[PDB]
Amino acid sequence: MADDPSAADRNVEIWKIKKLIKSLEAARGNGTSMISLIIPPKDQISRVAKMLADEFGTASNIKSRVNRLSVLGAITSVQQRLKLYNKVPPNGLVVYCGTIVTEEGKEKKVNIDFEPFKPINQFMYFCDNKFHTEALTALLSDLE
Repeated sequence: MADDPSAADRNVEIWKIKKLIKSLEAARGNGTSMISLIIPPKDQISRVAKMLADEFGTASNIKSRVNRLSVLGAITSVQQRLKLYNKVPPNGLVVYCGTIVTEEGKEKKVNIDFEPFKPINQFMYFCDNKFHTEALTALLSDLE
């Protein structure tokens, strides 16, 4: 009972974003590392892929291959995505890459990338062992 086929993307981000930040913050598992990058209109796709490129070479210094493979594997997975959207959208291109496993011993490959309904403040970095979502938990909190 939706409205339009293409417009669906609009109504989606609505309940998709709110549930996203609510899910990520809940995401838990062994010692892993997630990825959270955003390409706002006040920046260039080269900047995001640039600041990440450096974080990669330094991530290989990690003692625990687990995290290293989580930070590097995610950076490369997303890096290939940004190269697809050479253009910088206003809603900011968000990207999520990580792997969380529950007590059941089942891993979960985090793969998400799309343009939300709200604009992105600016270039934001992600933290290890925790999802980085300020503009998300903020906006959704303010508006609703």
